[PDB]
Amino acid sequence: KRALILLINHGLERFMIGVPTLTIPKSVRQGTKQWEAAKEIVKNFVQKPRHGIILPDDWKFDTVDLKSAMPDAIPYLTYHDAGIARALGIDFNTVQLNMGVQAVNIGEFVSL
Amino acid sequence: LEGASVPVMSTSYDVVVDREFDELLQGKDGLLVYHKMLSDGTVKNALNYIFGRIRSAKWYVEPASTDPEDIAIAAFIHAQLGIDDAS
Repeated sequence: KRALILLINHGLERFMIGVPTLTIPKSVRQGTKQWEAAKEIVKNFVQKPRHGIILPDDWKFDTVDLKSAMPDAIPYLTYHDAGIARALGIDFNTVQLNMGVQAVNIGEFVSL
Repeated sequence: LEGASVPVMSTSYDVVVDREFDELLQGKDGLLVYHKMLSDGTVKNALNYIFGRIRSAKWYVEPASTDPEDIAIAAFIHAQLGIDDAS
């Protein structure tokens, strides 16, 4: 459950804002004014997405196309939460975990 | 008759040896798997429910007849077991 929460926290940062990529020619190296300008463009795409992007005719700003939708991890979270509450030996009605599964009809001579 | 001339034979065959055919579950290595299955939520839940429902079965000693000797030895072994919780 903890590892899956960290996977969702790493996945939403990709599927909700999109990782930016930017291609420059080889003339620009690190520590230059153009390098700082490219840093400023990427930082403004992350932080202030309303100043827009203004590029020279050689630079190709793009988002990295993951080419797949984000898979629904909610059933896996409910599965491991069901595993915890099942290992504790308690029904899913007292602890609030009854989510779309049917209520108990009559039950047995006693409950769980 | 004289007696039982027929011995209690094994349940063994060429592959199945003593009610088991898997070599992983053959000897005491199967006890390791049976102990590691206690780390499951489903298995421990079912075992806790079944054993707790066994422990609240309302047991009672039933004697042999209505003779006071049978009632005496029944109450004797009832005190030996302690069906009432503590002793």
